[PDB]
Amino acid sequence: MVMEKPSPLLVGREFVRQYYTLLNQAPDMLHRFYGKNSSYVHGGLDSNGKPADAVYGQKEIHRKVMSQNFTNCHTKIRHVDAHATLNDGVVVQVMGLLSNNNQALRRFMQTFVLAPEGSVANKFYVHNDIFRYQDEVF
Amino acid sequence: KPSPLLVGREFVRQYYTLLNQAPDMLHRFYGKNSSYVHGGLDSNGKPADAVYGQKEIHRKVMSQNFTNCHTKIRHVDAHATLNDGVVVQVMGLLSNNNQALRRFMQTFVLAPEGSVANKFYVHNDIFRYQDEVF
Amino acid sequence: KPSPLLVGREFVRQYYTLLNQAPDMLHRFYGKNSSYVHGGLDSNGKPADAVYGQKEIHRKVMSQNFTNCHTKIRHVDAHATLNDGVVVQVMGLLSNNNQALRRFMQTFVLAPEGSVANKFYVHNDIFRYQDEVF
Amino acid sequence: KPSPLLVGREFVRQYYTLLNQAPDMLHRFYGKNSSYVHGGLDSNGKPADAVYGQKEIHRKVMSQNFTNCHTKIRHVDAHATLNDGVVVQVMGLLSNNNQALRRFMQTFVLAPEGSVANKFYVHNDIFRYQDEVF
Amino acid sequence: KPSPLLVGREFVRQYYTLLNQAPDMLHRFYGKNSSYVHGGLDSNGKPADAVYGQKEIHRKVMSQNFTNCHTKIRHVDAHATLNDGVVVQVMGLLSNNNQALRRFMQTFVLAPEGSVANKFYVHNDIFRYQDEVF
Amino acid sequence: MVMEKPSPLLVGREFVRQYYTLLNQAPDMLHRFYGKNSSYVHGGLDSNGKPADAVYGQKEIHRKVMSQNFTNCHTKIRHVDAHATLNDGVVVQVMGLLSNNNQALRRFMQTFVLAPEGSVANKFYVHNDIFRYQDEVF
Amino acid sequence: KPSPLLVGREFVRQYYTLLNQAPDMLHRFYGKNSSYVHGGLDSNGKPADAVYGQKEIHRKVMSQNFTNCHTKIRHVDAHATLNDGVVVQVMGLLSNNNQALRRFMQTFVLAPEGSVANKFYVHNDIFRYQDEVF
Amino acid sequence: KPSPLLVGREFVRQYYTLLNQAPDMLHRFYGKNSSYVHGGLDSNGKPADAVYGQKEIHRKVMSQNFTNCHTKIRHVDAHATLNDGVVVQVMGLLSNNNQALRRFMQTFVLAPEGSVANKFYVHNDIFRYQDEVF
Amino acid sequence: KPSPLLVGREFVRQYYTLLNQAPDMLHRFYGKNSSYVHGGLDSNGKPADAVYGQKEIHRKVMSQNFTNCHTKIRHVDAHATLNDGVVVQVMGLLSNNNQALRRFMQTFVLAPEGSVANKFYVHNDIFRYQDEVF
Amino acid sequence: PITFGDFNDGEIESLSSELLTFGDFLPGEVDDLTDSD
Amino acid sequence: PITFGDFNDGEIESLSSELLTFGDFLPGEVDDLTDSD
Amino acid sequence: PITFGDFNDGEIESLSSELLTFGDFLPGEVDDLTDSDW
Repeated sequence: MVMEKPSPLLVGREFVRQYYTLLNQAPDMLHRFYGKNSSYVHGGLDSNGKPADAVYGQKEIHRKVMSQNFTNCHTKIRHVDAHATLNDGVVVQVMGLLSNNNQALRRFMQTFVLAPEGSVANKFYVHNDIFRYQDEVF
Repeated sequence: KPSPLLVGREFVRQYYTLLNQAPDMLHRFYGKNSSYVHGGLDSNGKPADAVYGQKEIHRKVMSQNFTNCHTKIRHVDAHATLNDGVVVQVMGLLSNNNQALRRFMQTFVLAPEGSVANKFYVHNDIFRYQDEVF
Repeated sequence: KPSPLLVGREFVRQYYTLLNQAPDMLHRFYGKNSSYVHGGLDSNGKPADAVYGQKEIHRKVMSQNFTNCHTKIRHVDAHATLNDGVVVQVMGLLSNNNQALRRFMQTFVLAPEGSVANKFYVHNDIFRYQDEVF
Repeated sequence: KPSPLLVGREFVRQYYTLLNQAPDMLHRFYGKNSSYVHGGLDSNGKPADAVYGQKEIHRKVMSQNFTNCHTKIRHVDAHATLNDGVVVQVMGLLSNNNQALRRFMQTFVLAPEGSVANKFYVHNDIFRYQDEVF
Repeated sequence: KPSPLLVGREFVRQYYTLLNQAPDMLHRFYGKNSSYVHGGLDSNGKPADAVYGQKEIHRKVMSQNFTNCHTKIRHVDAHATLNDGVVVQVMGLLSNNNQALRRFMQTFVLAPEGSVANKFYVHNDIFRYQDEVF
Repeated sequence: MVMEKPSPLLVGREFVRQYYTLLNQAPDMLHRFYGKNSSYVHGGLDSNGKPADAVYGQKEIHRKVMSQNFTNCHTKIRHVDAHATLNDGVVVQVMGLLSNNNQALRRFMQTFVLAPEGSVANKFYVHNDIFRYQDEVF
Repeated sequence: KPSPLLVGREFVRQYYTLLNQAPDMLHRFYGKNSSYVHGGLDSNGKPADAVYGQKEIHRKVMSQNFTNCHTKIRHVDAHATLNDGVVVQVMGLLSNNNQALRRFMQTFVLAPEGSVANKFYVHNDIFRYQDEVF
Repeated sequence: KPSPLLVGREFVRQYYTLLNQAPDMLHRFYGKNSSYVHGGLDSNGKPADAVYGQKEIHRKVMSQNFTNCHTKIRHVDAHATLNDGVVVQVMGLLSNNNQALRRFMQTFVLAPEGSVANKFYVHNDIFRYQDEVF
Repeated sequence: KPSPLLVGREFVRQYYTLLNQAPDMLHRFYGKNSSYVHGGLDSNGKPADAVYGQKEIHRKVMSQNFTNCHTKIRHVDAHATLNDGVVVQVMGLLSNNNQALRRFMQTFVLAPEGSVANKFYVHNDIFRYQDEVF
Repeated sequence: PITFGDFNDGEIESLSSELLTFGDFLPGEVDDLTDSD
Repeated sequence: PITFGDFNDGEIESLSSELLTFGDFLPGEVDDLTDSD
Repeated sequence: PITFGDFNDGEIESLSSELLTFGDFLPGEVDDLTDSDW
């Protein structure tokens, strides 16, 4: 009955579950997860051969997220490992499979950094998101 | 103010050079309140609890016993985080004890020391292989 | 007509492989009005109430958050039960998200279907950990 | 129609009372078509196979020769099953001949007689000591 | 007098099907004075010690506890040896617990049982992965 | 000072060392290792795509060795595992690298079976040899 | 008359050489009235009683199935006794079938026949593995 | 001038990698009139003799039969010594042919070639296991 | 020119005699430029760094405060080195203050004085207790 | 009738029942789902 | 002068000695043998 | 001339003196062809 507060591991696992369920169902609402100074890169590839750079905000990450069509995405998580970091933040490492538009499942590797909003207790926003398919890099 | 990408590249090259060269002094990259989770070390080898502090980090690294761990870094991504911190996630191929080349991900969260400018220490170090999952 | 041991062993293999690979597809193992505990504990520190109906079983299965749920089968015992059912007692170890392996027991009651022969739907699925009670 | 939880609890109490008060009449709990295994090992190390039939069950009980067996039922969970049957999963400690307690996992399957109300017979009995298989 | 190639193919298909299906009954293939050596389990897992007899062979096989071990046979070479024995050397991809496919060599030396014609038992069984050596 | 008899592990290791040292230095003399009923395959590949068949004698072992024309071979044994078998014989499993004429190091897998001649104690001959490159199999 | 120390040392090396290479011919060392015990155990756990007579000694030796016994002799102490006989005290390690070495304690007493010079036979042989009686 | 700590560490890394990969090329580490005691107990029960010259060093190295020799360096200590030499004491674990890891030490005395910069040849190489002595 | 084996053996005996008989004058075995380490641990757990200079060696010995050091020298191996110098490698057990024995590993480097015939001084001293590092 | 150990012809071939299905899964649909994924 | 932990500028660079050779092996020849076969 | 049992003297070393060889090679025959280089 002792309420306590969520551990970093449980927080990270809950965030992974919430993030990928929302992405699979309503990708357009994904932009609500991030913040004003939230850096985001999601398996990009520019017209040069090197991985794409990262966005550093809200409007432009929403624009990127619309740029990727992100329809009927199926995700299969093989590894979520979370730990505590500076300012009660949680650093999360995720590995698994992702498939967009019902294509073949491709191996993805990702790193989240969640930070507290401060004013509201037990509220976290995605300060950092680093996602790469290990097929356009390996 | 150094660039987050620049500091990420510098740290990755320095950390892996030291790891290949002198694994004993690997703990010098960390400090107090530094989380170190790396691979799996148990009777079954699956569960490996993270250790905290320079003493425990050095003990864990020595228990691992990296011997000529050749690393071929394929991708480094470094970004900004809280307290003007730097988070660096790296993709590469790691082969220790002259074994097979294996894929891995290492994610560091680096915190500034605060005393000296352009000084950082490994606050969080999460390592994972590719064969251990999937 | 196959052996009850045959049916139990094959179901154990299929269930504990599909649990690791695609846990979201487990709901297709059960049928209408099937009991599925697997809670272990609840908010009041008590064995969770059974959830009935494929929708409820799927919801609870998704809530459990099985990621790379490894299973270490120590023993599987299958016996014939009423209405050409099969009762399977599976004991072993389970590790979710590559955590520490915990001892577990599971009781399966698989009822057949008068329509399709050699087809079984899990009428009862009871799961418990050893540590949560001892 | 009493609740399956109460049915299973009452049966567990009566069975573990007769395990030591009077093991001679333990076979009266089992029906003609009934499976029984109580955690045996053979020369090769595989757990002993179940026996069938009330008389074979009685003979196996006598071979086990329970002498003042002491029980501590850590957990019991009963649920509904085919033909209003009940499946009971019990976890606890059993000590034979006043010796050290041993952890055990058990599954009972009780099927109604169909002759008189609220009467059950042990269709299935699966008992397993933890240390023997784990 | 069955062909050595024929008996090698029959044994390889039978052994791997049983291994994928019923790991518990794997010991049945062996007998007395039979040497079984595999990947090996220890504090570190490096020292792979041979075990003899059905008792130890079953214990070691259950300790390795193959679960849905999928085997894709790439090559089989069967030849004649002393006492009209058959020596089998097998290449394939073995994926245990739904891990990745890993190359391996399994070398069997089969001896005739003597009493029943066209009956063989695994006298020597040497298993060696690829990644752990190279 | 107790003389004793060599263990199967030591016998197999010594045989592997002798086999590959002789082969690297004087391949033409390798024919002496075998016996009248010595089945032998060595990384064969006929003009069909399937691995070659076996040879079971001295004269054909000789001509076969001259057929593969071993010159200045560089072998690197990575694993040798020996065990006792029927009639005091020893079954040996070998894995490693083999390069002929200074070509690329090829992954090789081999199985020897050594049997006692009988007349002179502690004397063996290679009853069985199964050698295959992983490249021509995998 | 040679030194009893040398006599005992040479007998020790010859005896273990024959115990390893040709255990069938070990009986030739023993004589009509000789005692043998080689660290056996019975059901009750008392060490096996010694046997007598060359033929019964040979039978027991063969039943012991000495297969490629590897022995390291830590200490030999030979001294004079009755009728120019020699008592030999041996401490060492012995392993059959290439298992792990087991520490052993041994006492020989050899007696000259009186027919030809410098000829001895094993009057008594007492052998005990340390881990079985300590 | 490189620090002795650096020269010793580099030599340890190169030596214990080349020992694993290409043992036949170890003979080129040494030079004329160099001592190489690597070995153990001889027939006369004495420390292995020193082999001098690349001819005897290579012959002894090939006699040792270093197959897949795995090394875990517990500690490396380097100290400057006479004639601007380096003395390195390396303690750790060694396993030949993937066998059990045994504790060992090695003492290297490295002398610098007469007319070249940063070039060392091992003048002395003394190796000892722990079990062979204690 | 006495043999290096005898030189090293005599020095070992004298050094371990003065280690307990009179540790006050142990500093006399070293010169102006001598390295000394005797198995120490720091706060971080790395082995203690060696010291240099005769006076610093004397200080370190006094800090170690050897009181009646009982030493059992299991193995000594002395061999030639640069300009008639000798390298000694010693393994054994050492216990100070009449406490429990501890396994130890040591390397001495003795360089001739060049002014007095058959004069040696400890250029280098490396001592490591097994428990602290392994 | 070439069997091995304490086996006769019939046991493991019947112990490998490919026709057995559970739930609504089509025969082998679960297997394929696990393989190559 | 961007360093990490406690290092100053370049002690690790000094500890990385690429010009050091042992025996007659050419600089980096050993690394070549161990990495590329 | 110390002897034990009914064994002839020296026949013990005769039986246990055979060295481990291979093929039809004499003892150590393979080595000298091998040891023709550095």
